[PDB]
Amino acid sequence: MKRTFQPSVLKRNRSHGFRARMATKNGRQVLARRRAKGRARLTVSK
Amino acid sequence: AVVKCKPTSPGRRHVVKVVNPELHKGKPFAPLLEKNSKSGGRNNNGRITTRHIGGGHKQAYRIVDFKRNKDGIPAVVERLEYDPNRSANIALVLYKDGERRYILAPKGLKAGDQIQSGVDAAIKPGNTLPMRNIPVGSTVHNVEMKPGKGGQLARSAGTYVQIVARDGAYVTLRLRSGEMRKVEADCRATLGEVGNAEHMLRVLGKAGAARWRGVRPTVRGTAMNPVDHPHGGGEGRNFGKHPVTPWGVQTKGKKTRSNKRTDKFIVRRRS
Amino acid sequence: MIREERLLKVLRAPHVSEKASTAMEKSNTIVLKVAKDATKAEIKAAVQKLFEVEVEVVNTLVVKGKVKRHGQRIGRRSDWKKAYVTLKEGQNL
RNA sequence: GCUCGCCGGAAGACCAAGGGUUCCUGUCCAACGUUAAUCGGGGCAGGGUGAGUCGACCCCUAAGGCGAGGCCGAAAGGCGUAGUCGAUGGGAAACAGGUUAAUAUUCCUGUACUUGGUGUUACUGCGAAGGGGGGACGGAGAAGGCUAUGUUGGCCGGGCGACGGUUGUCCCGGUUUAAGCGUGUAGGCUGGUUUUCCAGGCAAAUCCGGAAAAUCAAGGCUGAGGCGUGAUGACGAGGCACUACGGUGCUGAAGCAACAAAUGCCCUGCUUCCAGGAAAAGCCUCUAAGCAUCAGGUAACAUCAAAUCGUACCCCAAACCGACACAGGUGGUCAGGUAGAGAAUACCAAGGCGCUUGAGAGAACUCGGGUGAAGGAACUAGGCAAAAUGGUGCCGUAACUUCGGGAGAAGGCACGCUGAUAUGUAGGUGAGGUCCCUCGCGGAUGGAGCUGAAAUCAGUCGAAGAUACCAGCUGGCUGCAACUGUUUAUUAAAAACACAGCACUGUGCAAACACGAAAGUGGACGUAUACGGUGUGACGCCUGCCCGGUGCCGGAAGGUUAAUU
RNA sequence: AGGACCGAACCGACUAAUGUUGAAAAAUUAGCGGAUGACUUGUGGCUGGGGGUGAAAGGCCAAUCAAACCGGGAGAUAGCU
Ligand SMILES: [Mg+2]
Ligand SMILES: [Mg+2]
Ligand SMILES: [Mg+2]
Ligand SMILES: [Mg+2]
Ligand SMILES: [Mg+2]
Ligand SMILES: [Mg+2]
Ligand SMILES: [Mg+2]
Ligand SMILES: [Mg+2]
Ligand SMILES: [Mg+2]
Ligand SMILES: [Mg+2]
Ligand SMILES: [Mg+2]
Ligand SMILES: [Mg+2]
Ligand SMILES: [Mg+2]
Ligand SMILES: [Mg+2]
Ligand SMILES: [Mg+2]
Ligand SMILES: [Mg+2]
Ligand SMILES: [Mg+2]
Ligand SMILES: [Mg+2]
Ligand SMILES: [Mg+2]
Ligand SMILES: [Mg+2]
Ligand SMILES: [Mg+2]
Ligand SMILES: [Mg+2]
Ligand SMILES: [Mg+2]
Ligand SMILES: [Mg+2]
Ligand SMILES: [Mg+2]
Ligand SMILES: [Mg+2]
Ligand SMILES: [Mg+2]
Ligand SMILES: [Mg+2]
Ligand SMILES: [Mg+2]
Ligand SMILES: [Mg+2]
Ligand SMILES: [Mg+2]
Ligand SMILES: [Mg+2]
Ligand SMILES: [Mg+2]
Ligand SMILES: [Mg+2]
Ligand SMILES: [Mg+2]
Ligand SMILES: [Mg+2]
Ligand SMILES: [Mg+2]
Ligand SMILES: [Mg+2]
Ligand SMILES: [Mg+2]
Ligand SMILES: [Mg+2]
Ligand SMILES: [Mg+2]
Ligand SMILES: [Mg+2]
Ligand SMILES: [Mg+2]
Ligand SMILES: [Mg+2]
Ligand SMILES: [Mg+2]
Ligand SMILES: [Mg+2]
Ligand SMILES: [Mg+2]
Ligand SMILES: [Mg+2]
Ligand SMILES: [Mg+2]
Ligand SMILES: [Mg+2]
Ligand SMILES: [Mg+2]
Ligand SMILES: [Mg+2]
Ligand SMILES: [Mg+2]
Ligand SMILES: [Mg+2]
Repeated sequence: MKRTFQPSVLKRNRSHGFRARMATKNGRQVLARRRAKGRARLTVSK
Repeated sequence: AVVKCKPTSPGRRHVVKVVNPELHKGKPFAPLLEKNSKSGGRNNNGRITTRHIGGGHKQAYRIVDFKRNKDGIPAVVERLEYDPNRSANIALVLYKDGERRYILAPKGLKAGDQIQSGVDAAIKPGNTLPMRNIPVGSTVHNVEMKPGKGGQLARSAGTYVQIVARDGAYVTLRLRSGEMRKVEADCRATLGEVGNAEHMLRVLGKAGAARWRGVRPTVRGTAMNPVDHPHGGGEGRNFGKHPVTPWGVQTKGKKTRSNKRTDKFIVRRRS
Repeated sequence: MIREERLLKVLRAPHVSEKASTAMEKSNTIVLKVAKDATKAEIKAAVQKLFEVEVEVVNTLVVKGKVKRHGQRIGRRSDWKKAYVTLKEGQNL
């Protein structure tokens, strides 16, 4: 049976990547929150 | 010419088609074409603002001359062509200076006919004139609403407008819908009726034929739940309500026109 | 033209391996570890000037570092560039 | 290593996605592997991915995204113009052989091709952000011509058989060869050429479009395959000699022909239909500003350049998605033999596997199968399940019907093998030779060779010849829904939803309506033979009475009636 | 010609058995329906939570739906256990 996760690197980067997060101010607030928490990996980008 | 199909399959039994041997069989005139991508009824918010639109056959847009503003240069009809974008047929005409144009095909026109636009054009089907120079009682189509804007009234297959009176700067038209309306006498009109009057005689025959034309199915309000339609709900077939749109407005007789800007041009309503 | 500083920085080490040995003895090709950003032309010029040979053509590839294990710790070695550079069948450096 | 069994439109091979070293070599067996492990996709260490031509990057655009100014919005922001991004699509170029433990169209050998920049030359109107052509496009169907590929013969090498026979009409095996270049064919499309003129192509134009003369009556474009060459080359069964028995060095015969034949190619063609079938650039062509014995363009020759990144390995899977080394899911390509209509099915080839617990025993009972006396639905809610039918050709086939159907209705007959008709037939293919013409991949004639159904008659074996796999049960009455479709992913597939058709109603275009504080957008680049809403639901015969109640539509004499005053 | 017929790939899911601490949080086996179309499939894109989408089952919107998920108001309130 087809499961929910069907990986596509291009779609991953466009949906959740660094440049997508930096596009809007809410994405930038996501980045600011994750910086404040001290996340080692800011986004899915790499 | 209308042709009844033979019942060789259940989907063909009721099909009645309109067959015209004079329509061009080849490819359209390329320099007068352009793309037109489908919308599926979605606006720029991506939301369905008009239901039941989607799919269908790919189509190319044909740039049709609705303005008929190339005055005093006779043109010759080269062929009649099918137009997927409208019910009427279109005619490719060639002007004497070498320019080619699409016009709406009026009734009775065929290859070799000469048309002409202008104040001095003869009173013949397919000739465009300002309505100040068209005799009272004449039958016209492709009627302008504002001078120089382009034809906007009586464009579908088999439609036409009657010029009932001419008094002052305005003429009175009997619209196909049956209302009397005023319009400026400088607005242009084309003599005769739109051709292809047998278009309304077609019978699609099957659901897939309507799907070919980009129409998606209509679900009845009474067949759904109350959460998504005022007609919804019930144990078995129940209605007990005054019929309304999916947004609750009465949908049997309640008038919806509200335009006091243009109320002055409406001599009499269709009734 | 490439300066002496760049040409002096672009050659890292000679790669030594059994495939390198057979390339030496069979195709007059030497195998080198070179700078990661080094171009084919830079490698050619550096070999020609700092070794004094005639160079026919340079072939390059990038080697990926392996993910290792130093006692439950997840390490990763560095990428590096390797150059297959052949000589004009008359040099044998 | 010898046997045995399994897959073989895959359980073989290769691309894309996704993963990331799982690839190869050496070493180790704690933990991991559902058992043991000397083995491993496990640990540890080293090695391994070579490009002008493959891909990305690059040029170009689709849907869509973002968007200088702009319009709108308490703020945040929203939409959108010029623009700029965005492939799943358009755009230049390489093949064959050999080689590693692990890469190869990338390395080597041989033989090619594309684009650009410079320098010399012969000439020469060059020049875009503009004009025109082109690129450039659907479904179905049909035949012809081919090729991949296969069969058989010829040829070459080898063999003469564990048990009766095996010098033959015997057996085994091989019989291969690219891109490029030259030829322009089966075939498809279009009438050329030269003048003159012209409200068109935002201006101009020699280009396109239009018009009129003359002239020839053929010119051009496109095109699979074949042939020649590439190639006296490479490859080649096999055969000589070592060996670390993993492999190696060397030499090397034949290398032809006929037939059959694709879902691949000609073919982005042809024919036909209605639902009428991207864009932009590369490319060709035309001029504007402008420049002018210069810059620039064309041909020739030479020289230089073609960067950067990917390339291992899995990829219907133990490496991807499913917590697992999980009977699941995962897009595209290749496509041998015999039988067969076939990519069904059975047995096989190449190639790959025996599924990471085994050894005994031969109770009940459970699971999956085989057979069954006499009866034959008596079982049961119900023939659930099982059993049964099952192919080709021919004969024949009812009610009803919207005249198409019903229909494969029902039912029945033949079916293997051998010989003859006919040392192999009807047919298909087609050589030599003979003749001819604008001599060529030509025509005509001609029929050798090859391949080859089906039928009839006679005979013959078995219980049985559509013998295996494979492969409709049939008929009668009736409810519902016209029909093909759609639905409760994961207890409901239906009589529910949809449907073509019908009706009512709104809507005159800055349409009604819908998403939006708005700007706008969809409706629609549509215009009442159109569009939205509602109900009904093919078709046939039809659809009666009630406006008291509620809703909607029209009216305004009168009564009552807000803010305001 | 055909939302034509029989039938593989492919798409689906009518019946039965098994399995029900499964090989599998929906499968397997034998049968079953469609199979040129209102078909099916790859890549990319758009619609966002009182909102979307829905040939309409209150279906689906990441194993979650008569109002998704995450965080916050928040130690909501709980005459109840
Ligand atoms: Mg993660
Ligand atoms: Mg509608
Ligand atoms: Mg309807
Ligand atoms: Mg319901
Ligand atoms: Mg309600
Ligand atoms: Mg009831
Ligand atoms: Mg009631
Ligand atoms: Mg490289
Ligand atoms: Mg490892
Ligand atoms: Mg291994
Ligand atoms: Mg163990
Ligand atoms: Mg290992
Ligand atoms: Mg090279
Ligand atoms: Mg924007
Ligand atoms: Mg701005
Ligand atoms: Mg771009
Ligand atoms: Mg854009
Ligand atoms: Mg692409
Ligand atoms: Mg390999
Ligand atoms: Mg052949
Ligand atoms: Mg086919
Ligand atoms: Mg590889
Ligand atoms: Mg698996
Ligand atoms: Mg296993
Ligand atoms: Mg699939
Ligand atoms: Mg099979
Ligand atoms: Mg037993
Ligand atoms: Mg049993
Ligand atoms: Mg039995
Ligand atoms: Mg027995
Ligand atoms: Mg019995
Ligand atoms: Mg018996
Ligand atoms: Mg009986
Ligand atoms: Mg009984
Ligand atoms: Mg009983
Ligand atoms: Mg049964
Ligand atoms: Mg059975
Ligand atoms: Mg009954
Ligand atoms: Mg039905
Ligand atoms: Mg059905
Ligand atoms: Mg269900
Ligand atoms: Mg079910
Ligand atoms: Mg509008
Ligand atoms: Mg109904
Ligand atoms: Mg069908
Ligand atoms: Mg079928
Ligand atoms: Mg389904
Ligand atoms: Mg099954
Ligand atoms: Mg069927
Ligand atoms: Mg319900
Ligand atoms: Mg769910
Ligand atoms: Mg709520
Ligand atoms: Mg509080
Ligand atoms: Mg609490």
